[PDB]
Amino acid sequence: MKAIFVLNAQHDEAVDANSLAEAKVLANRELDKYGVSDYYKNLINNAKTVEGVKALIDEILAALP
Repeated sequence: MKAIFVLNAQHDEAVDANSLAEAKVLANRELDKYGVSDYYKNLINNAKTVEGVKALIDEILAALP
């Protein structure tokens, strides 16, 4: 049944498990720091990927010149 090389990026002991939390926690505090609405922080909680978390703030911060 062997087919995938031992070293691979498919999965490992460390996974996105401990990443969305820090990503959401680091992005969420900035909202609280700025004092924006709580609707945006709730939306981050529903983020399905870090790129979605960082890219969502970029759109929100961009709308603030």
